[PDB]
Amino acid sequence: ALTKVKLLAYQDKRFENKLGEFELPINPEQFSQSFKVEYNREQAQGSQRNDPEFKFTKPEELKLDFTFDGTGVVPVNNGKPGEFHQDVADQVRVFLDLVYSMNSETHKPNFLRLIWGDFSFGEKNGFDCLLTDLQINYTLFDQTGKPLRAKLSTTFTSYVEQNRRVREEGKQSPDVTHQRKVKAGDTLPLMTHRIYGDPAYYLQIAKVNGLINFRKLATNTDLRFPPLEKTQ
Amino acid sequence: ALTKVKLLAYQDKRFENKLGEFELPINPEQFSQSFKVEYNREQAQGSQRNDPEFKFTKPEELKLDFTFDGTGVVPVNNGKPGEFHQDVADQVRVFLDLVYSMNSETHKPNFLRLIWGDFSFGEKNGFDCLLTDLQINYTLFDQTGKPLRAKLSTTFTSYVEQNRRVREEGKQSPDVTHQRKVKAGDTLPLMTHRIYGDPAYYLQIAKVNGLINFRKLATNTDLRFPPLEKTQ
Amino acid sequence: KIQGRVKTKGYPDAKVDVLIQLAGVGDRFNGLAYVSGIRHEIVGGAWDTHIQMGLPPQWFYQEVDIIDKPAAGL
Amino acid sequence: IIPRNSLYDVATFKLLSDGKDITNDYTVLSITVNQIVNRVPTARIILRDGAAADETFAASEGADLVPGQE
Amino acid sequence: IIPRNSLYDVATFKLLSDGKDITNDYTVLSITVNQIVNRVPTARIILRDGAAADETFAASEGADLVPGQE
Amino acid sequence: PLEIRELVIKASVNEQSAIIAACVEQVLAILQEKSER
Amino acid sequence: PLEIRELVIKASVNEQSAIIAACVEQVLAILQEKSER
Amino acid sequence: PLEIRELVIKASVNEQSAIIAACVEQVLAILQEKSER
Repeated sequence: ALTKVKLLAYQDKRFENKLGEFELPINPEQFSQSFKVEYNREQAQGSQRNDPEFKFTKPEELKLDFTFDGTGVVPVNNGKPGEFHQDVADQVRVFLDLVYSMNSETHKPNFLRLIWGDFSFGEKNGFDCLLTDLQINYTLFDQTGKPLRAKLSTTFTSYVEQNRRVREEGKQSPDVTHQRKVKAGDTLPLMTHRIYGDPAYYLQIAKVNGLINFRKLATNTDLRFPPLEKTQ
Repeated sequence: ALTKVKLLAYQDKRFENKLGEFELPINPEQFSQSFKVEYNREQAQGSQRNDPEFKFTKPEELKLDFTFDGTGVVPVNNGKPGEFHQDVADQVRVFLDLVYSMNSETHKPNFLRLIWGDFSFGEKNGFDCLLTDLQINYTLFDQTGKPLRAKLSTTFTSYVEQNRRVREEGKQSPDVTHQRKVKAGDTLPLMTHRIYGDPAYYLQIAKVNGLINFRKLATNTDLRFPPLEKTQ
Repeated sequence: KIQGRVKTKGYPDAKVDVLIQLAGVGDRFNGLAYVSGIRHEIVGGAWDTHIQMGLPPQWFYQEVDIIDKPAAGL
Repeated sequence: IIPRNSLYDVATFKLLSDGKDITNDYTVLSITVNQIVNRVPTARIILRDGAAADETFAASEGADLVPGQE
Repeated sequence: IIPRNSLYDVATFKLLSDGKDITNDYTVLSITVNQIVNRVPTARIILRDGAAADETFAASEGADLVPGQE
Repeated sequence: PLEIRELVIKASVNEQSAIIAACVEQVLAILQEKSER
Repeated sequence: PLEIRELVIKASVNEQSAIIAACVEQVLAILQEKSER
Repeated sequence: PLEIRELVIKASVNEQSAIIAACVEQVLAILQEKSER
């Protein structure tokens, strides 16, 4: 069985209320995806080389090209004998209504999800996006004026909500509580350095856990490491 | 029967007072159409990815190329035997007078509509436009100086009136009144959420419809959902 | 009488309240000039200096507000 | 103008704070100095600082660049 | 900062003049509002207008945007 | 300018510096001239 | 501007003249408005 | 700037906005500093 690319159209920014779907009659030959990171590149005087600082990660980009053909030589994947694709205008109409026009209840275009069977973009099985660019070329016409072939080129950009973005960045910092078990070879200042980046806090940790002698630890003790105070 | 492309010239911005029409002697081989949407792309510092906001949709663009030929080998589609096209200057003259020159009563060029038989651009059968770019190349001449072949390239932009634009955007919002029928499985807070985006309004809705007990609804009741107050 | 400003490359021995000789600018500006101010700029490894010649003609009290307001502003 | 007996023309500077040389402890971007007659001398210093991943300004929290130092 | 229970993030505004809503009767380009302590509140509105072929300013000649209105 | 305190301070190290200087002499000349009778 | 003495003087003959004019109306509007109660 | 009334007002909708802002902080710093003893 041959699987086809599908575009799902949603109204909710949490992608829960599905409005519709469109299926491509011919799969694309290829597509491309683009990534980028942004750093600070200022440099000190008369210095050899540099160590740039991180600023942010930009949204990903997606490029796609495909074709509609209605001259009667491309079969329809429905199992009936003698069937071929013969209507371009209907497909252009439903496509433009689904991905391009304004929604009368939200006053903007719909949210899109791109899915191709078992394809994986990464840690997910779909691409959540919005349409930014589209071009159509009509290259073959009927004697009454109706088209027989159309070629489309599209550019999509990545979209993800605020609430969900801050949860994907599961920021772990000295802003949370840690717990560690003591094993053979462990010492308190080294554990403190490995959690806080500074051994100097060791005397505080011993007080939080009630340690009388902190230079000889037992090997089944579970130690708690509290967060740091918000402003010093 | 072979159908030909037609350009209709109007004086009214509502496209009611037709001034004239021009018919192409040779249909173009192809043409192209272009679309675009505009979003806000500002990002917070130290954040992975983003969720862009919608700004607006831009007018569509149309590109066309065609040819006039007068050497006597292209037949005229009028049914007479022995007839071929032999006059380029007359066609250039009527074309330029119809689509380019200033109108003496409006002080600007005319409004155009492009039609090709049964072709459909979308939800409509024509393209309403204005001319923005034109170039002509003369490549063959007679011994007296009169031309025998001309090639033309044109660029058009989309045009649509204010009154009509706001009606095409049939904005539905909590600015209007809604009506809903109660069916099996419905509850009042969920309906209120599905209309307003917030269940908290349910106690108001029950008062508008005179509901004594609003935790057990009947299944043929029609409920009214008023708009919200303009400023809070 | 004459006021002016000159930009040149880094000059470690620059000082104010001295004389310099200015030349190459015609009969009406050549001669000995009095230095009133200096700026040093070091940006990204480059070093240049600016030399200001002449004094402004206005009195000090005409440019600043050095007296309080009536009723002490109450 | 260039001093005599300069074998190389590399320009150098030094920034002391309470007697301690702190030139190579931070990233210095620009320095400007003004000496004008009948006015008070002025200087302006621009350093690179700040990091969004660490959520702090490390040289600001130090003890070398606080108001009141020589 | 974004209000809770916002299903879409389309930002909207409304401009009333003597109680009448005139938002969709003109082409609005920009709006700026300032609220500062010890000062009088201020607002500035920019609309698109003017046409050389008609030789007039149509929204200027109207009765909704003349000095003295609320 | 004829003064050293009217010069624009340069704060960047990685590269239009001659347009932020021409747009500063023009404003100061429009503003000084506005004070003479 | 509404005045003729607030216009920028043009000194060049060989060719961005519409950016040194927009960056002058903005400063004068930021500076005048700073004087009203 | 440290003030909200010293910010430049934006009047266009179709697209150099970060050069009309840098050429405004420079003028205000050259002009304020001119008033101290």
